[PDB]
Formats: sequence, C-alpha cells, structure tokens
Amino acid sequence: MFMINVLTLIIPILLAVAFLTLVERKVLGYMQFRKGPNVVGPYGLLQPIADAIKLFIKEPLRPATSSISMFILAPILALTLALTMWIPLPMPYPLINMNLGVLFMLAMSSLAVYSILWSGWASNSKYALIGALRAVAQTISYEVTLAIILLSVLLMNGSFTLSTLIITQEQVWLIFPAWPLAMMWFISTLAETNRAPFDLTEGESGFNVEYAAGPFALFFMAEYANIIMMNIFTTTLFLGAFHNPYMPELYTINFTIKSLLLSITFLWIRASYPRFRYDQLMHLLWKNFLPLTLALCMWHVSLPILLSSIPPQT
Amino acid sequence: VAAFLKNVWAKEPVLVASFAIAGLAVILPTLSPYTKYSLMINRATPYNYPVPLRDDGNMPDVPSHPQDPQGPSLEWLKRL
Amino acid sequence: YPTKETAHWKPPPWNDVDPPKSNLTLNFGPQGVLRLVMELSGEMVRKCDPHIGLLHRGTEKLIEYKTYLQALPYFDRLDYVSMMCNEQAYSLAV
Amino acid sequence: PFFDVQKKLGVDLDHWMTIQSAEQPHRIPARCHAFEKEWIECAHGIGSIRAEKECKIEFEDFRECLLRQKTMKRLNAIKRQRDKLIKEGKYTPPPHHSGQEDLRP
Amino acid sequence: MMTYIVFILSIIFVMGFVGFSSKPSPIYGGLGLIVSGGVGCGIVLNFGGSFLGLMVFLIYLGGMMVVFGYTTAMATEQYNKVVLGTFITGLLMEFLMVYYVLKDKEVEIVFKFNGMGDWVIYDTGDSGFFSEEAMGIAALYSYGTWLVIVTGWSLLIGVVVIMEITRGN
Amino acid sequence: MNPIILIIILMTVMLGTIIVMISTHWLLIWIGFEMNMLAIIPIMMKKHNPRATEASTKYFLTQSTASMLLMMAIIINLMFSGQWTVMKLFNPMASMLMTMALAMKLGMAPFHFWVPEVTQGIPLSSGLILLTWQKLAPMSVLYQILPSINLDLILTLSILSITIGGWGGLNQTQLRKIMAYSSIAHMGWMTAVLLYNPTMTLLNLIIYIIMTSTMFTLFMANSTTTTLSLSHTWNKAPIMTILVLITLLSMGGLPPLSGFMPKWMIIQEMTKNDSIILPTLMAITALLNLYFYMRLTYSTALTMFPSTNNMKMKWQFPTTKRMTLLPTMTVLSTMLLPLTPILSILE
Amino acid sequence: SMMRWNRERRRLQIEDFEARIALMPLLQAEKDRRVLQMLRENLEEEATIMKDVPGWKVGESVFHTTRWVTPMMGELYGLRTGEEILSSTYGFIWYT
Amino acid sequence: MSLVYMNIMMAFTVSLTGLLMYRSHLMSSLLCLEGMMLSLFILATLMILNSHFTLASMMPIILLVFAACEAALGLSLLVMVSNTYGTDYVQNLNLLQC
Amino acid sequence: MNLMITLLTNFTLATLLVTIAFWLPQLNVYSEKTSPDPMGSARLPFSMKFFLVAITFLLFDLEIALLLPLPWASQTTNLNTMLTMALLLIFLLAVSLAYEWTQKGLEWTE
Amino acid sequence: MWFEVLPGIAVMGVCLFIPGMATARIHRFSNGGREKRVAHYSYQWYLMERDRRVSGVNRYYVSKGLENID
Ligand SMILES: CCCCCCCCCCCCCCCCCC(=O)OC[C@H](COP(=O)([O-])OCC[N+](C)(C)C)OC(=O)CCCCCCCCCCCCCCCCC
Ligand SMILES: CCCCCCCCCCCCCCCCCC(=O)OC[C@H](COP(=O)(O)OCCN)OC(=O)CCCCCCCCCCCCCCCCC
Ligand SMILES: CCCCCCCCCCCCCCCCCC(=O)OC[C@H](COP(=O)(O)OCCN)OC(=O)CCCCCCCCCCCCCCCCC
Ligand SMILES: CCCCCCCCCCCCCCCCCC(=O)OC[C@H](COP(=O)(O)OCCN)OC(=O)CCCCCCCCCCCCCCCCC
Ligand SMILES: CCCCCCCCCCCCCCCCCC(=O)OC[C@H](COP(=O)(O)OCCN)OC(=O)CCCCCCCCCCCCCCCCC
Ligand SMILES: CCCCCCCCCCC1=C(C)C(=O)C(OC)=C(OC)C1=O
Repeated sequence: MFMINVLTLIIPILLAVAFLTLVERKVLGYMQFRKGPNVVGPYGLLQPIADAIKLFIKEPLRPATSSISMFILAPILALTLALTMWIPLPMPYPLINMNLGVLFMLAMSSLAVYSILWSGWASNSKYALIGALRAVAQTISYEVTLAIILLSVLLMNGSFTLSTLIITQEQVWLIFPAWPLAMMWFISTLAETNRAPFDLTEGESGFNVEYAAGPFALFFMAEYANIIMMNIFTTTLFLGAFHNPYMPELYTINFTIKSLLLSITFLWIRASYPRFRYDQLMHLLWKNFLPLTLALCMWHVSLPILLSSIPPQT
Repeated sequence: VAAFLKNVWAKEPVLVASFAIAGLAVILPTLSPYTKYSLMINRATPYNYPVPLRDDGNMPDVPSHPQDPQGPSLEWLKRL
Repeated sequence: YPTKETAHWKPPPWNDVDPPKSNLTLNFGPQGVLRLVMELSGEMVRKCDPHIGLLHRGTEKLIEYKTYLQALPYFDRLDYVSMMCNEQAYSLAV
Repeated sequence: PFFDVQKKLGVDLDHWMTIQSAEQPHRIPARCHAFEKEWIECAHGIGSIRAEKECKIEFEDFRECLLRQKTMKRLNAIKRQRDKLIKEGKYTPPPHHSGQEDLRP
Repeated sequence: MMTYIVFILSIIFVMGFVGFSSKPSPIYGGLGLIVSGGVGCGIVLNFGGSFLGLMVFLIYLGGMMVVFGYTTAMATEQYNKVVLGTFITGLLMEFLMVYYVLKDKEVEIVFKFNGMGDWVIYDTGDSGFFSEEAMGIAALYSYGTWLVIVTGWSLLIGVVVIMEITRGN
Repeated sequence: MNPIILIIILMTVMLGTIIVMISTHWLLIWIGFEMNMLAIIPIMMKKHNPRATEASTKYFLTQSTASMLLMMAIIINLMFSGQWTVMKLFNPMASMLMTMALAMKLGMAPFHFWVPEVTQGIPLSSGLILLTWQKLAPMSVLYQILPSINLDLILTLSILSITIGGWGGLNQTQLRKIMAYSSIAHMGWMTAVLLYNPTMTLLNLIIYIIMTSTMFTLFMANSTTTTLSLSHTWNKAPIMTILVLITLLSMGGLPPLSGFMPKWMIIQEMTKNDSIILPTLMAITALLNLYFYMRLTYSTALTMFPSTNNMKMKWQFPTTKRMTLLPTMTVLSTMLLPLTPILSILE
Repeated sequence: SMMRWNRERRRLQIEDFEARIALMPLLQAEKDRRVLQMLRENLEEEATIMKDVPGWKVGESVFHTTRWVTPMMGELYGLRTGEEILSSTYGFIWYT
Repeated sequence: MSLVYMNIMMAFTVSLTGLLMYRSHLMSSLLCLEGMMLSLFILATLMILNSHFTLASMMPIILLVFAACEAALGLSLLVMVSNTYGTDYVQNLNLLQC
Repeated sequence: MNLMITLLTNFTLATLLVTIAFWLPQLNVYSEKTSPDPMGSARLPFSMKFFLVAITFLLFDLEIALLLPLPWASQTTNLNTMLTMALLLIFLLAVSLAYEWTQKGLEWTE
Repeated sequence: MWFEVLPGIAVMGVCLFIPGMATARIHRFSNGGREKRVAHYSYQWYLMERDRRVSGVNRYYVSKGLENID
C-alpha cells in the first residue's frame, strides 16, 4: 500500500517530465511566433512518446570510456537523486514526512554534481572534462546561495520541516517578507539546473555528449525532474497555498497551478534572454548575489528578534 | 560624504544595499522596543515539566494550584 | 662520509631553488563554416588563427570562362545574404 | 605548561562541554548523569593518585554505566542459556514473551 | 536480520574502506569513500543523528568530496595485483571478525566486543518536543561562544592561507 | 608576503599554541593543533620553491596523521571516561595513541623522519619557528597527561631519539639538518625525565629554545646554511665565530656553560629514582652531538678556512639585519650555570 | 503579517506544551508501572531459566550502588520477540 | 563493548594502514586521511548520541569543519606539487634526501 | 523503513531504466563501426582558477555548516549572545568574501 | 493559437495533481479515515505507541474514548 504510494509518486513524475518537453516546445514555439509540435499527436500530444521511442532504439555511440562503472553510475545517480528530491515534498502531505526535509533536499541536490563529474571523467575527451568541471563549478557556486537563502527563509519557519512551511504561510505568502530572497532564490534555481541564461553546456559541448541516446534521455529526464521539483519547492517555499485538512485536493490544485506557472516562467525566461559568459555568472554569484545574501541573512537573523516574531520550534 | 554616497549608489548599488541591510541588521535590535519580548517569549515557553516545590510552610509567592493568582502570568503575551 | 649509496647525492642549490623543468591549443574545426586554431591561456584568448577556404569554390576563375551576363549570377552567391547589392556592384563595374 | 588562564580571569571558555553532568540545554540529563556526579563528587579535590584507589567503586559503576559490558555479558549469559534450553526442549517462553498479551497501558 | 541492521551497515562501511585503502586509483578511491560516507551516515541516522547525518551528506560528501573529485579530475590523465590482493585480504579479515563475533557472541581484537545487536544499549525514554541532538547543536550559539570564535577564525585564516600558498609569489 | 598578513598568520600560530596551553577540553587541544598547523604552512612556503612545497607537504602529512591519532586517543578517552577534561587518560590504548601522536608532533624518533627534511626545505626563520615554537604545545600536552604515560614507551622514544639524533648529525654538512638532528636528541633528553620530574623537562625545553634561537639567529645574521659558508665568517665578521663557538660548546653540554645545566639536572633527577644505566648511556650518547658541534667549531672558529676575493667587497658594508635579542640569547645560552637554582621558578 | 502570525503560533506552541505538561504525570505513572512490569517478568523468567547454571544469583545487579538505574533497552526487551524489539527500538527513527 | 564500535575502530585502522602504506598518488593519501576523519566522525557521533550527552553534539560538526579546512589545505599542497611535476606522485618529492 | 523502501524503489527504477537504455538498442545488429576533440592529443592543462573557486566553495560551505543550526538557535534564552555570534559568523563569511575579492581571487571567474 | 499549448499543460498538470491526491487518499485509507499521525518528536511517538497499545487491536488509529472506561 505504501509501494502504491511510491509508484503514484514516481510514475507521474516521469509522465510530467515527458509532457514538460512538449509544453516547452509549444510555449517556445508561440513565443517565437511559430507553432510547436502539432502533427505527431492531436495538438502534438504524441511527440514525447514518439521521441522517447526514437531515442531508446537509436544506436549507442559505443565510446571508449575510462571507467565503465562510472559511465553506468552517473545516469543511475542522476535519476535516483532526481526521484528522491520529491519524497519530502508536502503537497499537502509528503510521501516521507521527515523532520529535516529541507536539509535533506539541500543535501541530495548537493550530491547531484557527481553525475556531471563522473560523466565528464568517463568521457575520454579532455574538452568534455573541461566543460564538466565548468558545470560543476557553476553548480557548487550557486549551491552556496541556495543554502544561505534557504536558511534565511527558514529563520521564519522555525524548523527544517517542509510540512511546517504550509503552516508558516497561512496569513500571507512568504514572498512578501522575502521577495529579494525569492528573486535571488529563483535565479539560483535557474543556475542550478543548467537552465538558460545559464546553459553553458549548449554554449560554444557539455558533459554528457559521449553517452548513447538512451542514457542521454535519462540525463535529460533527470534534469527536467529537477526543474519541476525545484519549481514545486519554490512554490512550497514562497508561494504557499491554502490548505483545508478535510479537503486536501484544494491545496493540491493550488500548488499545482502555481508550480505549472513557475515552470512555464522557466520556459519563458529561456525564450527571452541571451546567455551569460561564464565569468559573468561567476560575477553574478560571487560579487552580486552573495553579498546581498549575507546581508539579508544578517537581516533575517536579527529581524525576528527585533520584532518579537521568532517562530515556534514545533 | 554625500558625494561618495551618490557615487557608490550610481556605480555599485548592490554593495550599497548590502552594507545598508547589514548595518540595519547590526544596529536595529539594540534600538527596538520588541527585543525584550523575544527573550520574554523564549523563557515563557515550557519545554520541560514544571517540577513542583516541597511546601516547607513559607513560600507565599509560589502557588498551590495553576489557577491561583500568584505566579508568573502571560497576559502580556495574550495582549502584546 | 660518502658511501656507495650516497655517491650520487649532489649538494642543494645555494638559494634552495630548483629549476621548474605551456598554454592550451584548441582546434575548433568545421564540425557558414569556419576553422579556428585557438591558443588559449585559460579563459583568455592569446592567439586566434582562422583557417578558411572551406567554401573556396574557385568562383573568379570560373568567371574567366563565362560571359558578363553568364558571370553575373556568381555575385548572388558570394555575399549570399546580400544578393542584389553584389549584382549592383558587378553591374556598375561592367 | 597548563597556564590556567580561565581560572585566572574567571572565564568559562570550555568547561561547559567538559563533563556530562554540567548544565545542559533544556536540562536534558545524560544517561550516566548520576554515576558521573557520584564519581566527580567522590574524586573532587583529593588528587588523582588518591582518586584512583579511594574512588574506584564509583568509577567502575560509571564505566559500567557508559559501556554496559557487565550488563551485555549478563544478557548474553541469560539469552544463551535460554536458547540452549529451547534447543533441549526443557523451556518454553510465556505468552508475554511471545507477543500474545495486549501490553499494559 | 533487521535487528542487526546498524551492524550490517558497519560491515559495509569497513568493506568500503577496504575499497579505497587498497588504493586502486584516486577516482575509484573517491567513489569508495563516497559510498563509505553514505553508509556511515546511515549508521549515524539509525541512532537518531539526523542533523549529523545530513552534515555527512551536505558537508562531507556534497561539500568536501566534491572538491576531492574535482581536484582529482584536474590531475591523473584519463585513459592491479596489489590492489586485488589487499582488497581480498581486508575482505577476509573483516568476514573472519564477523564469523568469530557471530559464532561466539564475544570477540577481542584490542578490546572486548559484544556479539549481540547494538540495539540493546539504547535508552527507553522520550525527549519530549525536541531532538536532544538538535538542541545540543543549537547551543553552539548560546554555550559555544569560544568554539564559534576559534572556528570562524580558523576558517578566515584558512581562506587567507589558501590564497597565500596557491599564489606562487 | 604582505606584512599585515604575515603578522596575522604569526599571531594565529601563537594563538594555536596558546589554545593548546590554556584549554581544559580535548577538542580545544585538537583545535589548537589544527590552527597551529594551518597557520604555520604559509610560513614554510614563504619563498615559493619546490623544496618548500615538498617540506610543507611532508610536514602536513606527518602533522595530519598525528592530529588524527590524537583525536582517536581523545575519542577512546571519551569511550572509557564519558568526559573531556585535559588530564590523565583513562585507557592505556588512548595513552599509547596520544603518546605516539605527540611524539610525531615533536618529531621524536622513530617518527623523526620528517624533521631533517622539512627543516632543510624551509628558510632559517621558519626553521626557527619549527624547532622552537612547535615544541611548546605537544610538550604541554605531555606535561598534563604524565599520570597516564607508559614508562617503557616514553623511555624507548627518549633513548631512540637521543641515539638517532646523535648518529644523524655526524654525516651532515647542512646546518639546518644539524640543528634538526640536534632537535631530535634534545627532545629525547626532555622526555626521558618527563615522568620523573617535569620541572627539569621545562628547564631543558627553555635552555634548548634559548640555544637553538641563538644558533638560528647567528645563521640568519651571517646568511649561512652550509658548513662551508659558515667557514667564511671569520673573514667577514670575527665576532660571530666566537659566538657560534661558545654557543656550540654550550649545546654540547660542556661545563661551565648553560647547556650543561639541563642534562646534569636530568641525571640529578634520574639517579634519585634509581636509574643509573639509563642516564649514563644517555650522557655517553650525547658525546655524538658534541662531536658534530666540535666539527662545526673546527670549521668556523678554531681554524680559518680559505675565503674568496669577493669577500673584500662585503668588508665595506655592515650587517643591517635586525639581530633581535642576539646578545641577550648569547649571554643566556652560555653564562647561566651559576644561576642553576633559578629552575625552581618552573616548579 | 509574520509578526502577528508568529506571535499567535508561539501562543499555540505554549498551549500544546501545557497540554503535554498536564498529561505527563499520568504518562509517568503508566511508564513506571510499565517498566516495573517488564522487569518483574524478566526476573521471573530468569528465575525459571537460570537454575542449572552454577553460582547464578537471579536479579544480581551489576552496579555496586543500590540506586535505581534507568533500565536499558536490552534489559526490558531482551527476552521478548524481535518484532517488539524493532517496534520499540527503531520505530521512531524509521517512522516516515 | 558495543559491536558497531569494533567496526568503526577497524575502519579507522584500515584507513590508517592505507595512509601508512603509500602506493604512488598523494591524492590516495589524502583520501585515506579523510577516511580516518570520517571514521572519527562516526565514532564520536555514535558515542555522543548513545550517551545523550547533549552539548557534545556540536563536537562532531567542529570535528568536521576544521578537518575539512585541513583537507582544503592538503589539496592546495597537492596542487602545488602537481604544478611542479605535472603529477602528484610521492616519488617526485625526494629532493630533501640531500 | 519506508524511506529505505523508497530509496530502493528509486534506485531500482533508475537501474532498470539504465539497463533498458543500455541494452535495448544492443539487440539491433546495426554495423560494426571503425571511426579512426579540439585538443589534438595534448595533456589536460591545469587551471589554478577552477581549483580556487572549488576551495572557496569548500571554505564557504564550512561556514554554511556553522550557520545551519540558526533556526533552532533562535529558540534559546541567551538571545544576546546568540545574536552576537550569529552576526559574527555571517560577518566572518563576509570578511572571507571581501578578502577573496580584494586580493584578486575572484578574477576571470569573478 | 495560444490555447493549442493548453492540452499539454493540462496533461502535465493532471500528472502533477496525481501524487498529492494519491498520498492524501492513501493516508486516509491506511489510518482510519483520517490524517497520518505526524511523529517528528519522541513525545508524539510515545503517545502514538500508547494509542497502539490502548486500542487492543495493534493499530494506533483505532481510537478509544469514554466507552473504554466505566
Ligand atoms: C520565486 C518567484 C519569482 C521571483 C522573482 C523572479 C521573477 C523574474 C525573473 C526575471 C528574469 C531574470 C533572468 C536572469 C537575470 C539575471 C541577471 C540579473 O538580474 O542580475 C541581478 C543583478 C546583478 O547586477 P547587474 O549585473 O545588473 O549590475 C552590474 C553589477 N556591477 C555593478 C557589480 C557590475 O542585480 C542583483 O543582484 C539584484 C538582486 C536582487 C536585489 C534585491 C534588493 C532588494 C532591496 C534592497 C534595499 C534597496 C534600497 C536601499 C536601502 C533601503 C533601506 C531601508
Ligand atoms: C494522465 C493522463 C496522461 C495522458 C497521456 C496521453 C495523452 C494523449 C493520448 C492520445 C490521444 C489520441 C491520439 C490518437 C492518435 C491517432 C490514432 C489513429 O487513429 O491512428 C491511425 C493508425 C492507422 O489507422 P488506419 O485504420 O490505417 O486508418 C485508415 C482509416 N481509413 O492506426 C494506428 O496507428 C494504430 C492504433 C494506435 C492508437 C494509439 C492511440 C494513442 C495511444 C496513447 C497511449 C497513452 C495514452 C494514455 C495512457 C494513460 C491513460 C489511460
Ligand atoms: C554508487 C552507489 C549508488 C548511487 C545511487 C544511490 C545512492 C544515492 C541516492 C540515495 C541517497 C540515500 C540517502 C539515505 C539517507 C537520507 C537521509 C535521511 O535519512 O533523512 C531522512 C530522515 C531525517 O529526518 P528525521 O525526520 O529527523 O528522521 C525521522 C525521525 N522521525 O531520516 C530518516 O527518516 C531515517 C530513516 C532510517 C535511516 C535510513 C538509512 C538509509 C540507508 C543508509 C544509506 C544507504 C545508501 C548508501 C550510499 C549513499 C550515497 C553514496
Ligand atoms: C557594518 C555592517 C556589517 C558590514 C559587513 C558585512 C556586509 C555584508 C556584505 C558583504 C560584502 C563582502 C564583500 C565586500 C567587499 C567590498 C570591497 C570591494 O568590493 O571593493 C572593490 C570595489 C570596486 O570594484 P572592483 O574592484 O572593480 O570589483 C569588480 C566589481 N566592479 O569597491 C566598491 O565597490 C566600493 C564599495 C565600498 C563602499 C560601500 C558603501 C556602502 C554604504 C551603504 C550605507 C552605509 C552602510 C554602513 C555600514 C558600514 C560601511 C563601511
Ligand atoms: C614554559 C615556557 C612557555 C613558553 C615561553 C616562551 C617561549 C618562547 C619561544 C620563542 C620562539 C621564537 C621563534 C622565532 C620568532 C617567531 C617569528 C620569527 O621567526 O621571526 C623571524 C623574523 C622573520 O623575518 P624574515 O624577513 O622572514 O626573515 C628572513 C630574512 N629574509 O626575523 C628574522 O628572521 C630576523 C632574525 C632574528 C629573529 C630572532 C627572534 C628570536 C625571538 C625569540 C627569543 C628566544 C625566546 C625567548 C627567551 C626564552 C623564553 C623561554
Ligand atoms: C522512462 C522514459 C520516459 C520518456 C523519456 C523522457 C521523455 C521524452 C523526452 C524526449 C526529448 C525531447 C522532446 C527533446 O526535445 C530533447 O531534446 C532537447 C530531448 O533530449 C535529448 C529528449 O529527451
């Protein structure tokens, strides 16, 4: 019965990642004054199915890897960590209702850089390894502002419990007291997922260009699971919805609409901006977001004390 | 000192906002009338069992019942 | 006291400094079209060597065997986003 | 050279984490609070040479609180003899050691 | 079996160290230490060390071993009997320890060790509306003032020291 | 290096040693050793050559191994005592591991194998810090755990340090390796009397730091790292030959000098405890240290090795080097034996 | 808004903690009778098991003190089934 | 004593003997050193949780932080050796024999 | 226990999809390929700057590890000391950032 | 036009709606028509194990009220 709950979590994750690709191609079509896919299915609804069947019977590139074992373990780790970030998500009830769900998510997203690192070293190209090291350095850079923005917000929560974050936002959204944290958080989640304007794995060859089309589709679907997940986590964190404990589907519809609009905001940002040069997003992290994030971390430490609004522990 | 402020606010407004927010976070808890209430609320929160006292015969400020008048009250927290 | 084991030990340098005993070269190939030989020093570009001729089609030797009307449509295909301007330049020349 | 700066200045730099019986957050007791309090109050001030021989009993009770070697050895003896008598067929467990009795509260 | 699970994780933990103490390459060595960090974290988590376990993930694995793998990736150009023999040696020594302490319910390598499951030595009470480990870590800011001073000074000195010795001038 | 950064890093070295000296918790002991190593690594890499990087790598590996064994001894003390007071240890295994860790941090034999390399790899001032200041914290921890130190272990470390530091310096021509093997032999002398009377341990440490600081200050004031460049000192500055003469005769323990003061007192505290063979063999082995000191005095003061012609240019310039406390340390390392009963200030 | 709502949440936390405090003497009496029940059961089964073993004192304390020691997990659940052992020693750690 | 403590001590000794028997790489030595640190973290953590000694729960984090800072310093030393010889082989660190 | 079931299910689904992605086109018998990089055969050039940003991550991540018990630390009754040490840790992270800034450590990956 | 993208958004939104609705209904099915008991702290687990013992049927969610006393 619990395994039914695990499958009703993880199989709709795979379906929503399948159709996020279609939604991205359609929304980027209409924002680029064209259509998206509308031939393959009715309104293109069979485009992800056709494309998945195409990729799973495409020939393997059959490369020379330094490690066979890390070449197998990098997609396994990417998919496993992409699926374990969902299990504490309170929507309105988490699958695993853990007391440190925020810190668990922060740790399991910190572990996601080994997929990039192991897949880069598993490729024998030195250029793929250099691009992998640039992607890892970008990601661990933006993890700093993830951790500190998240800490500064949870100073208003009182605990690392994700389910308490619904109770925190019953009177107001937490984007009202923490909109600078919210906007730096949103750009930091944009830079965690190698998402445009921070997609330097498509700027002129990434880390996973040496895989077959099947494992490349697995990396791709882990990345889009991370995108949908970080939008849901941002929605829980700043745009927390109303919850009737006798009608949980009201909260589910509300956070689902907000998370869809936030994922479409990711799609709409990649359809609007040029890329950063690599040192420019290093400049954006280390010289712009991190001083503001430390200043607001001091502010959200000292502000519940000066207003007498320290939240409860329990 | 006023030309320096407009100059750095034109060149580097991220750092001006950073040092302004940091300076407010430093000085403002020592200027607020509510900083006393943070301490008062944290010591009013009963994580532990209030272990009773053996009544020797002379403790007029320790109650015999929770609904007795003597003892610490939290009407300041109910009102605020 | 030098033995057979310590018979190859030379003294250390007087300033205790031993001699240290490069920069990246990237061939951005054709994979319009353009070949680039970058000499990079990290992020910085030290040398950029553009190798061209990947669309050298011998146009102006082919002009030498064709009449003026016949050699007009080669100019459509040189600056192939600026067709009638090159037509105009050749027309004004003739 | 233990330059005892903390007692000279009267500051508490690290005495608070030094023993389990010290002041704890929310008055959480250690699992061997009483044994360590007894061993310290026995051994206090009399010096370490006299403390090793005049306070050995409280130190043995406190080490046996910490590591539970005698308790684990006794449970090993009882459980080993119990499974030996199960193997010999001479013992049977009660219903309250099999899970058939609807526990107390 | 499930009453012995922490012990079982510890066995994998020791096997994980024989993964990288045999030193096949620093990259497989890093992988073995990552798997060892995960299973030792699981050992910590199964006593109630939730915050300390997620520090093993976030700071040891997600913070530090990332930098180990990153530095290793910028060396050891990408393309033994000693590693194989030392690995099977450590494997056999650990499973002989397992066999001895499971058939005897006592062993003595350097100290005496019980052979029962380590569930026996726990406490039979509650902590109320807090985690004791959480409140003891939260008292770093109330009781651990000198510890915060020396730790932050060591980290600031660490930043300065890394920028000195990596400069080369 | 930036002078402000140099001052902050040297105050951090001092702060690490102070936190070892003044703290009552084993975690703060380990923290003080970590802070000391972390700050002293750039002092060793001051000049940025491959020899200083090799020396700092070897120093890092040995001190990191010692710090991990120290923390394992601390953690075993927490097992068998449940507390953290910096006092005697409550397990002989923790006592053995902490004695091994501190013997590594002092570089006592047979963990001596980093001391002559690292001292050769670093400049003379950082070698002075390594051979004087980096002894104070582990000798303080040994001073506080001597109710639990095993006798046979610390005496084996002591005699092995004295013999290996005796035979090591007999083959040397580099002055930094000579001072390093002298360091090993003197640490053997300091820990041989630790369980008998730690006041004489403190005496030997202070007299050793005075004599070592005198010799490194002379080596810096003359810019000399080899024997053969120290042999040009009589043609450059004839006073420095007399100073290295009296200080090398003092480090050999020849009376009436001050370096006769510790070892004599050490014998004076080892025969009260009915050990006769042990201080006798220690004092006989100290003749080896005396022998390579006499080799240096023959090369420097008592004969005149031939110089070069360019020395005539160096006659036209006086030494502008800040010879800090060099007359004070020269006096306090030679003429101090009539004040031998001052040692009660260390009780 | 967070000022008003966190102050109300602190009042709600104090109300929950006072409910806990009012329930704690009943829970403490039940827990005391619970652990003495389990120790007396273990003592009687120890008496009926450890008869053949030479020199065995039943109920022999391993402490020289006569002070009440808080019972260990293996002292209470050592003779019982492993299902009750798991559901008394890993359940809160494993609960969701 | 407890059976898990045997395995954590034996893991510390395995990582010790790995750190005390080099093969070629300095990075493998740094990994053995951090395996030693990890085993110390685990053992200290299991004791402090087992004893309910509340204030020492901040102790392993400190034991993490300092030593990870130490690890950072070690990595820098490796890089400087790797900036001298191209590799991190410990047999290139033999200039101080003479 | 439910967490171990969930982790095992996620790992099993990931390993299953990886095995399917690695062995479903292996059933095809396409052809054997011979196929005889911007760098030609040159060794990987070390860049000091990537290592500096990785170590700067590690050091600020240790400072983050110190900062993580603050939502629980605000519940103390020694609030003046807690607030002083909290602002002091964030200030030392800021001073580490400023020293990394002003000594050109954040340059060409700024 | 722009409402051509709404079928894919509807499919993805139903797929995001499914896990929360599923875990709410599975928690109410597995816990007596009510929410799953949240035991973050050992007092909550203590009361929950007390409920499992006082229910008699080894299920904490079987509640016993005034009818279980005289
Ligand atoms: C979570 C829900 C959504 C959240 C909001 C996000 C939705 C909108 C997203 C739009 C698309 C963004 C795409 C990526 C863009 C990346 C580039 C970018 O924006 O860089 C950030 C830029 C970077 O600066 P820059 O690069 O533009 O400027 C040049 C910088 N120098 C000078 C250093 C060369 O700005 C910031 O970093 C600002 C971040 C937020 C700051 C919030 C400040 C709040 C107010 C403080 C106080 C001010 C008043 C004075 C004091 C008063 C005291 C009482
Ligand atoms: C949570 C909900 C998630 C929902 C996800 C999916 C959303 C979109 C679903 C699909 C919508 C309808 C698509 C219809 C496609 C067209 C099918 C068709 O008619 O194919 C015709 C083809 C040839 O037919 P023929 O007879 O030759 O035609 C000549 C006629 N004179 O004949 C054939 O090709 C053979 C028949 C093929 C039929 C395929 C139909 C679509 C299959 C979709 C599978 C997944 C559906 C969702 C599953 C979960 C919910 C149940
Ligand atoms: C190359 C290898 C393969 C790579 C791919 C697969 C591995 C990577 C992806 C999976 C990562 C596994 C993470 C396991 C632990 C996660 C942390 C954790 O347990 O947090 C949740 C929770 C803490 O919160 P709290 O509510 O306080 O605890 C319950 C108390 N009421 O704590 C709990 O609820 C405690 C539950 C019981 C303890 C669970 C222990 C799990 C088993 C040990 C780790 C196994 C994995 C080892 C490898 C990890 C990665 C290297
Ligand atoms: C006291 C409260 C606590 C304070 C500490 C914590 C603050 C939180 C934020 C931490 C920031 C850490 C890094 C700060 C480094 C500052 C030095 C600096 O960056 O100088 C260089 C810069 C010129 O830039 P450049 O060198 O070219 O770098 C590339 C970007 N152009 O030069 C500049 O851009 C000049 C910037 C300096 C002047 C800023 C003035 C701001 C005034 C705000 C209102 C008053 C605030 C009062 C607080 C104290 C101010 C000193
Ligand atoms: C129970 C006991 C408890 C503890 C008691 C106290 C113990 C004190 C131990 C002191 C150890 C001192 C170590 C050396 C000083 C530390 C800093 C240092 O090394 O400074 C040298 C300095 C560096 O300058 P730099 O430019 O780098 O030199 C190279 C030239 N290009 O400058 C130079 O190189 C210039 C040359 C002269 C430097 C000599 C400095 C000597 C100072 C110490 C004197 C001896 C100790 C005090 C007396 C005994 C006390 C016990
Ligand atoms: C378990 C398998 C589920 C289906 C596979 C993932 C969903 C299909 C995504 C297909 C896809 C699309 C549309 C796509 O556009 C794309 O290019 C950017 C991909 O990466 C290679 C893709 O993988």
